[PDB]
Amino acid sequence: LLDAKASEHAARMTAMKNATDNANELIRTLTLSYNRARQAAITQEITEIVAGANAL
Amino acid sequence: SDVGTVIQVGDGIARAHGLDNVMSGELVEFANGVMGMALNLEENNVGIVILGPYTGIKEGDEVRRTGRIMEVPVGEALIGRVVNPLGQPVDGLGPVETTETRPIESRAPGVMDRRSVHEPLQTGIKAIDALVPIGRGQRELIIGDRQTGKTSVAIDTIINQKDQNMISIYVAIGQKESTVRTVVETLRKHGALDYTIVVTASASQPAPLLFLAPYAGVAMGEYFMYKGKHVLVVYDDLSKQAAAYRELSLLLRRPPGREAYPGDIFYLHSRLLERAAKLSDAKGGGSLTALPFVETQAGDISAYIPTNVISITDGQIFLQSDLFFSGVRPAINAGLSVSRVGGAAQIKAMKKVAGTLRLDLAAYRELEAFAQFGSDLDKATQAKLARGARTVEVLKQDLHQPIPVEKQVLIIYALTRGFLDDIPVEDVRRFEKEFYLFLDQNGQHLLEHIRTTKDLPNEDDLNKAIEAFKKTFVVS
Amino acid sequence: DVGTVIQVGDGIARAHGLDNVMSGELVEFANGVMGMALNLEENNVGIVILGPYTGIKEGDEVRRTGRIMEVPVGEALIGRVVNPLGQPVDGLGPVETTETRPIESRAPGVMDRRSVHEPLQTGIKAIDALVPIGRGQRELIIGDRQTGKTSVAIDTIINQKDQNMISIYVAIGQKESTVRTVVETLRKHGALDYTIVVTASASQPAPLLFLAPYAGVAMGEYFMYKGKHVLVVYDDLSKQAAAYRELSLLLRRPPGREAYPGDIFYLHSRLLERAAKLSDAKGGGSLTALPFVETQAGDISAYIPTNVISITDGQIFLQSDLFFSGVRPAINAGLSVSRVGGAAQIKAMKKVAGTLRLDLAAYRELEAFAQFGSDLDKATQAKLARGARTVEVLKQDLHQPIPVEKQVLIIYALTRGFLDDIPVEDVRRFEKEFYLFLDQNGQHLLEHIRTTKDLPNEDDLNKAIEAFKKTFVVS
Amino acid sequence: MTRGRVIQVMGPVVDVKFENGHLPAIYNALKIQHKARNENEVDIDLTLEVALHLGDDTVRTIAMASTDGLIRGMEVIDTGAPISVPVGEVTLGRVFNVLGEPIDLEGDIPADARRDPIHRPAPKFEELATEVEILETGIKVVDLLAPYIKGGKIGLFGGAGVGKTVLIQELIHNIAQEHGGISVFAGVGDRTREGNDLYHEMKDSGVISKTAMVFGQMNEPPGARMRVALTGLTMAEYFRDEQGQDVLLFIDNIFRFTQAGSEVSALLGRMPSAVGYQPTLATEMGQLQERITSTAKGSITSIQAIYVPADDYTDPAPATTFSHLDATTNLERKLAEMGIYPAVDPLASTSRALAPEIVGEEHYQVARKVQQTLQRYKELQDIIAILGMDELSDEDKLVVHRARRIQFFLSQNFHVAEQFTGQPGSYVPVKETVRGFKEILEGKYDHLPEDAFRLVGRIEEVVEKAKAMGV
Amino acid sequence: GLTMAEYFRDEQGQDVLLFIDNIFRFTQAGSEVSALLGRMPSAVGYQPTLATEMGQLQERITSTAKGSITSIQAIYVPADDYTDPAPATTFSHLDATTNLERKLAEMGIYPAVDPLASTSR
Ligand SMILES: Nc1ncnc2c1ncn2[C@@H]1O[C@H](COP(=O)(O)OP(=O)(O)OP(=O)(O)O)[C@@H](O)[C@H]1O
Ligand SMILES: Nc1ncnc2c1ncn2[C@@H]1O[C@H](COP(=O)(O)OP(=O)(O)OP(=O)(O)O)[C@@H](O)[C@H]1O
Ligand SMILES: Nc1ncnc2c1ncn2[C@@H]1O[C@H](COP(=O)(O)OP(=O)(O)OP(=O)(O)O)[C@@H](O)[C@H]1O
Ligand SMILES: [Mg+2]
Ligand SMILES: [Mg+2]
Ligand SMILES: [Mg+2]
Repeated sequence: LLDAKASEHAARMTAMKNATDNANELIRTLTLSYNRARQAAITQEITEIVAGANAL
Repeated sequence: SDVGTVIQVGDGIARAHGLDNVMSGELVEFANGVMGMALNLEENNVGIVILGPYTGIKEGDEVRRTGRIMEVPVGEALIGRVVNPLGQPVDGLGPVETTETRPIESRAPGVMDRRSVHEPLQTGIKAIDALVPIGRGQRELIIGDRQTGKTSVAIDTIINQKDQNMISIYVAIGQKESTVRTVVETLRKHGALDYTIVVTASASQPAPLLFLAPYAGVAMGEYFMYKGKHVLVVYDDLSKQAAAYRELSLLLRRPPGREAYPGDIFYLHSRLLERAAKLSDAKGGGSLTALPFVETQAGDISAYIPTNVISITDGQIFLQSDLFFSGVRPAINAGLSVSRVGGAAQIKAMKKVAGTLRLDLAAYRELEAFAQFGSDLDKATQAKLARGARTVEVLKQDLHQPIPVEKQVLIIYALTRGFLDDIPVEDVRRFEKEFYLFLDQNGQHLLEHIRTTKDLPNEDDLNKAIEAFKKTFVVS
Repeated sequence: DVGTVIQVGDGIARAHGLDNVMSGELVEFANGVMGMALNLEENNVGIVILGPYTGIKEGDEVRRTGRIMEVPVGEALIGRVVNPLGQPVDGLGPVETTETRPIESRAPGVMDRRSVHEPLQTGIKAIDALVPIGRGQRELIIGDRQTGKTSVAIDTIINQKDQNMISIYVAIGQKESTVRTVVETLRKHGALDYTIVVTASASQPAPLLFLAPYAGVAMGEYFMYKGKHVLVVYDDLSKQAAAYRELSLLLRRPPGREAYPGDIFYLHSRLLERAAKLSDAKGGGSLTALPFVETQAGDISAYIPTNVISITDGQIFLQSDLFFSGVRPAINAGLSVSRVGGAAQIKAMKKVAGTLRLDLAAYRELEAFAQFGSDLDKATQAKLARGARTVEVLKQDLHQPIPVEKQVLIIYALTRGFLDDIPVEDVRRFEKEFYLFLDQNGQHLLEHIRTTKDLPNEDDLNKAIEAFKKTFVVS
Repeated sequence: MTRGRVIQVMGPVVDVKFENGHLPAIYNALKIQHKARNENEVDIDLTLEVALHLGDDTVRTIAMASTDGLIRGMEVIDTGAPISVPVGEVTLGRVFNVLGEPIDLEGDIPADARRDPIHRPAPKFEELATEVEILETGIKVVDLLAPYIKGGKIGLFGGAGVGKTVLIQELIHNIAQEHGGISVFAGVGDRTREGNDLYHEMKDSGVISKTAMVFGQMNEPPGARMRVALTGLTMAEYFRDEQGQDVLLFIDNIFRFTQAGSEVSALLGRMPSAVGYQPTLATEMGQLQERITSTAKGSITSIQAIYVPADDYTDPAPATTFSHLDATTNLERKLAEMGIYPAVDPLASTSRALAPEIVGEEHYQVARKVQQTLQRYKELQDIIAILGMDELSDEDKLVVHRARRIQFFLSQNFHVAEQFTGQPGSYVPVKETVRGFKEILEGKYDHLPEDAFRLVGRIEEVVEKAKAMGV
Repeated sequence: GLTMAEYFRDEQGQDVLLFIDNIFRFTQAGSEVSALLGRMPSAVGYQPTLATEMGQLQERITSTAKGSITSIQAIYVPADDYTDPAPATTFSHLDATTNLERKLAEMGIYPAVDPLASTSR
């Protein structure tokens, strides 16, 4: 039982550590796509400002 | 002099030469016979937005000056009809004897003239009447994505006003004209159409008629408020009005701004939304509550029209599409919806139960947002998760079936005081159904005290009533 | 009828005069470089200049050719390398074509065309099995840098031989080394005998980038109206779109999505629907066109990819992720489809090659779900084993076109499962030694497929599989 | 003097200069007849539509065929009326260009035929009707989640390459055989290949006798593409008014009407809006869509497709047209790549006909409970990507279990698919659909392998597939 | 409001508080006036002269030798992201800032001010 409870706390420690690694990787990919989407929106806005400025 | 010649006719706009004594917002009449609203008084040519069909007009035509300014017909005759913003009937049933006319644009009531908002506008929608209360004179946005429940909530409001006096109005801007017909027949079928006016501008209509529709609707509402009767105005989509302004301004060659919306937009909506009031006893005690709606694109926020309107209105309800497709109806997020007037408007019985319900649901909103993913938690949190799940299931409701306030407080009281622990989450929409029948078979005195007193009945007798019903109801 | 230049705006110019000009007319300056009149405002003509523009100065003189965008076409053109104005750049000699076609042609109407009756045989296993082509179809080949697009284009053009299958390769915005390396690869394989090559390169100004596909199809239209088959490759259309954006913004036209004007749909559509399969009343000719587009980081959801994907009758998507994982080449089954399938294939292929692509797509999504969790045996067994064996069967090496008879035999052995007992690296040794075995032992079946164009009788098709069990190795 | 002169050309746009007092009204049409007088010129016959006045007698006009060849000082005549379409009984079985001339090789229309304006005001509120009932059409998802409406607008929304035209061809194969009413098919922004394939499909089935057809194509200049939609609609309007039959209208791709407006608007001379579109987006698109209405006189049902400019629905042209449609189908690329066809978005499909009164209680409960399981499955997909499948329990385990099977069983083998794939197609009754999805939600067939549920008609066919795979 | 508070400091020479109810509306009124005047936007559409106008206002609030004009101002932060130009331009001028968070207000503890996020000199 002592080895079982110790190995449980090891198994949870490693499983929670790996799960944290998976959460971190996903956050990275999402941040890259969010930055790309925001920069695309801002560059469209700037293109509208130029199109207004020459049209008037 | 005051007769002029047209020198462009494109796109639903015109330009004209002459008209020296013209005024901003004046009416000018074309030789074809339709008339236009002068809106840019530039250095040598007058801009003239055209109402009605524009296809007949040609350059070289003449415009005469009507001398009048924009006015709406008003009377008691309009109640029960469907009408055009210019004031004409479009429903059959013949002409309407409107005794007099009011201006479209005029000054609102001053700061002194108003009073505090202290009497409720009961809607029959449990999650609003409990958690986001409305009081007469309040202005509150409902903003959500398409197909979430903007018009169903409006219609439940107009249907519930049979029991308490309200000369309600409903303005449809840009709509598909067959949808307007489905709405009107729904108001007729629920027996509710004879105390209300419906104003229609359909999608086919030329741009200025979409733009002027809420201004004329409120011009109809305020006459009844000056008489002293409570009023309610609904604008079915303000965003389509804003878009009609954009297209009208861009064709007029006005310097644009964010997106391309002209810089005047916030002023134009404030001119619309600050006529709503609760006049003082010296002025008659009336009201003009307003419910504007805005459709956000994909859960967009921080955009130009939504941030403008969210700054103007004294509260906002936010509807979530991912809530709707998860079974909560009407879907209302308690987390992002706020009412600055709230607490004061509610009846005293409701104030006691609805104040604690806000605390309960806020506490579980955070605990569930993170701790639901893990299977097992602390006992005290499993209890708070159970209470929150029952709370959201007990706040689900049907379509076009308003619940009177008397039986709302008795279900919310049963929820907060924890009488629903024994009953399973799936069976609750049946616990409500079988309980409200029991509450009309027994307990009429409780409801009568609440009806006029606005007061919670003695807690001994209320618990005796709920315990007897819990004897009758059969658990799955 | 004489006019003078009055601006010189970095390749655009404008003129005062030219009183009787008409839109599209060629005007040629005292320099001798050609100019294309686009717009006619009330006072001046907008003249796009084709060729070296640096030698132009204000107050130069403009004279008229009298003709509308006429590109020379004749039999004398075959074999040579020319620019889009039809002048030779290979230094072999002049070109003696007698007459000219317009760059601007009205496409054949709904009554003129026909269903696509016959295949165009690439010899590439993955194309001919999964995403077949037939004469007069237009099909987009799309991918990122260094993914093998020209290798597929040159494989297809080199595989066409015994047929009178006239072919064209148009280089748009391309490095002169790469164009010269292939004009020598086509000479090496002798395939340069019947094809024409048109080159416009990056140093050339944008006016000569955007026109080059129109000259490629204008050359094809002479042959297709006469009655012969054709094939066109445009080496990249995304550079045509970029050249149009650059020209449009040198003019004062307001941008749209990603600064591209809305005119980008009309440009490509005016390019691609001249490709056709004319009917007997018109003369039965054909003009299949294979355009290419370059994706940036695989973004098939961007504006120009979807713009062109709306116009074309299919797409092939070539994948970097598989390619740099050693699968030279690889096709992404779920992204690549042909809308003329079945009609183009031979009947034997319809019997063997029908459902295979949806089998791959199901394998791709099962692989994703297989990452997260446990699986059921009949799903693991059927869809992952067959999916891996399918991709391993369809991989093929450089410059080895396979005749359709041998593809039909391996596709039959895949879909009916006759190879499922042989795994992994043994499968590509299996299908090599299978072709090396049947080359001399399959004469009856091979002539049967060549003449009857149908799946052979299953008892002798099984005779091939029976003998290959004896011939094939233990592993 | 009613003859004019071209003064400027700018591509699609041309600017005429009529003498004073004879300016045509907006939407009138003008003719170009020019003798090729000298060895340099090119003869042309072209017609122009007036789209703005611009002062000093100038009018700005859209050409209906390519402007290659026009000259400053060349003459223009005035027809006096809108682009005039010949309509009546003789239209059925014929194919027209946008201008109302036949192209079908069969012959030319008798000159005695009444010919009608394309531009006229929409029907009013008193004239409409709202008696709403199911246009039962056998497409398994559309028969469940978003039931189509007889006499109502129906919309197909998708990106390029997702499967809109295959769905329209299955709809013609199921409906247009049994409808018993005039069908008008108009091609706007249409591939010429699909036009030929349809004309041969209609002849091979004999269906061409009752229907009539109008075509414009991707290779046409934008003005023709815009005015094909209006020329098709004017035909359907005459048949539902004068003859009183129910009418079926198909428009092949209505987005290309708005896009062609986007092209020709900037040259006309009016500032951009939210992403380069013209200012007058919603008014002119609403003007067209508000004509397509089922008055009391006789119903129209109209099935449309709309290409979303990218895989982005927040774009103005999709956004303005989402309001007008009673039942909308959203086709999404991500599902199609999984191989599920037709790729219909279960969560985002909306139709007015869903309502316990219109469908009945048995059918309603099932539409909502199925949408509820798929929405929970989207929530579980994220957390399983972090923790794995092994960590979910109870109500989360069975949602992923049943949402896979439901997501596959909404896929069906179309009767038009037999050319893309060797398969035979099916027709599924509504009752078999509602029983089937009920049976999957109950879990009676949970043991069958998830492979079996793909591209199938009824649960009996799924049992037969699973038996051959060794159940 | 500034010109009134300035008379009381300069003549009476005593501490005169100036309260401004929300300056977010003030920045937006400037953005709309610039667009009406026909200037070109920047950032999230705020006018070019954002820091100049706000500085012109904020710098008069001071403690010169006569006395004081200490001011307490409130700001709406549109969407709980503080990088929007009007808050970000305001943040440099302010000496001490306390952040109000809705979660505490709904918890019913008031005035809702976050202990961890509040800072002063
Ligand atoms: N309380 C409710 N319970 C169940 N379904 C509801 C409820 N309220 C609305 N719905 C459903 O909402 C759908 C239509 O919503 P609604 O008619 O309110 O349009 P909307 O969401 O306001 O969008 P729009 O403004 O475009 O009309 C129908 O399926 C209807 O049954
Ligand atoms: N099937 C193949 N087998 C072996 N080698 C190959 C194969 N396909 C391509 N390669 C090698 O990889 C190179 C890259 O492919 P390719 O040159 O066609 O690039 P690309 O994607 O066309 O880029 P670009 O359009 O710039 O030429 C080929 O030149 C060849 O050297
Ligand atoms: N029900 C189906 N069964 C099998 N394959 C299908 C089905 N629906 C569509 N497809 C396939 O997906 C593609 C659909 O082609 P389709 O003509 O519908 O494109 P599209 O979306 O109409 O393009 P566009 O928007 O430009 O008109 C083809 O590859 C077709 O084989
Ligand atoms: Mg609505
Ligand atoms: Mg290459
Ligand atoms: Mg199509």
